[PDB]
Amino acid sequence: REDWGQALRLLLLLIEFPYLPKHYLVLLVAKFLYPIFLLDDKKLMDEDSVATVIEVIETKWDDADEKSSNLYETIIEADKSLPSSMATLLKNLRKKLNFKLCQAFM
Amino acid sequence: ENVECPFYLRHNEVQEFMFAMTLFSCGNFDQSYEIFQLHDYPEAINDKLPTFLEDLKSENYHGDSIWKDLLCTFTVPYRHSAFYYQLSLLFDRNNSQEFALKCISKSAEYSLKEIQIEELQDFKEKQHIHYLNLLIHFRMFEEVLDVLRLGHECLSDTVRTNFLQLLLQEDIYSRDFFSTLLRLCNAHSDNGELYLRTVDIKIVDSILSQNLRSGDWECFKKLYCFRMLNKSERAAAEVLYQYILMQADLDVIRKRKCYLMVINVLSSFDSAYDQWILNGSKVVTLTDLRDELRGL
Amino acid sequence: LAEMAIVTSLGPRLLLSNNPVQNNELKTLREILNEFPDSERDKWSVSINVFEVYLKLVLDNVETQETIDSLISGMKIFYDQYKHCREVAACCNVMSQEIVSKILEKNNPSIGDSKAKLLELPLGQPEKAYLRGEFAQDLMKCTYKI
Repeated sequence: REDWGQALRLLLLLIEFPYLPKHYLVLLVAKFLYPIFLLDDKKLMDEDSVATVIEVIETKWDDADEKSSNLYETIIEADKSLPSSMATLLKNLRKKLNFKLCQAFM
Repeated sequence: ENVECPFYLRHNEVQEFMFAMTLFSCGNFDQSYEIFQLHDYPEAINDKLPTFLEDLKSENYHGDSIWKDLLCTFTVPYRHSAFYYQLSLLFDRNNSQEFALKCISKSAEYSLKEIQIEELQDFKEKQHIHYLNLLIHFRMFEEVLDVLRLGHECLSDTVRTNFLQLLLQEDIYSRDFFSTLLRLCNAHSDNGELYLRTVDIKIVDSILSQNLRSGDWECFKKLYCFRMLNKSERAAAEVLYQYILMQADLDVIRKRKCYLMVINVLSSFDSAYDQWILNGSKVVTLTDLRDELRGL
Repeated sequence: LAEMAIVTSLGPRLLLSNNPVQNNELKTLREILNEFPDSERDKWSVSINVFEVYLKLVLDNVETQETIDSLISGMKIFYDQYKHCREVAACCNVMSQEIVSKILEKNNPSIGDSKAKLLELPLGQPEKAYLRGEFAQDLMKCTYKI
């Protein structure tokens, strides 16, 4: 409905519930959050708004399971839209975050 | 109405000058500009001109005249450039900055050609200064940037320091200017370059530290975004880090936010010498930084 | 033994905390090797020596192309075993910033090979971005005057 502002809001609300452990998180970011909403710039962020985003990644997402990481990678290869290594995915997120942030302050 | 319109002699020296001023004082600055575009007089009619204007061409007239200054540029060997400049000065003074802005663009085109024609350096500075003012007045800040930048053989870098200081240090100007500059950096950041040269970068970088004086977040954020866009990110984190340290009147929640950004930026670098920020002269590790957020 | 205590346990503080403005601490480093044996110099200097060639080139201004090369090739090795020792690593970056700066300051020889030299001595985060940035502006300035 091209109500991209509110679309983001509902997805965030669902993720905040701590019943997701690390693989019902891997699925969401590659399907929705990263390709649709953070590859496109259209949002003004600031130092704190970026920080909070830093909090979510560091605490609750990353694969600790060896099978989960190897599986995410095969899936990434078949359908490419996100950096293949996930320590290069750390880098790529930070850069998009920093664009949003810069644009508010200029 | 009575003189310069029934008795316009077309491409005659006398009726061209008389008309051209008369329209100008009647506030038709567009029509005056049209007349100099029907002949650029230093070439078309050369520098021979009437006895009473000759007095103006020199300093042998002692009354009221601002057009005096326009006759003066028929003595100089950079005569095309000087002429148009004088027209720029004239328009700006009677408040018709649009038409001044037209004149100095031609004046500048003329100055660049006239570098194989002998043209004084002191002249050049003042002429280019006049151009920057017009652009600043309408706030067309993109063009201000080009003229300084490519114009290092036109000005001294110190006069340039003042101009960037003026827009950086004046609040009337600072938000609108900073935004125009940083947009252009971002476009070029993408491309593999910097929009600015390294000489320009340090002049600005210096101008923004004057602000800092007792910490203060706003001072820091301006120097932080500056560092961020020139891909000086490691150094951008050092500026963040100081906000934390320099103030002990910050809330725990304020501190925690800064640490997170400093932690994340170094951890996205994966090297052996970009895993630290410098605090003074003391090496502060990524491990020590994380412990500092954990200690909160 | 005393070579080992500045290079394997705590990088010189006369090349880290030294003030760059007048370089007063940096030349204390230099002068106290003039108080330490020079009658038997080339048997105990191999970490300390890198410091010596560095100091003569920058302090006393002995800018020779050969001198520059000798230090850079040696300093690649040197960087390659104490880029992971604490403190020492942070000092190497200072050294590199100084040498790069010093070449413009005496006239850049502007040959292919010395362009090469600048990149063969390790660079920082702002530096690699600056070079690419400046080279397009410089081209622009040339085409500027009619």
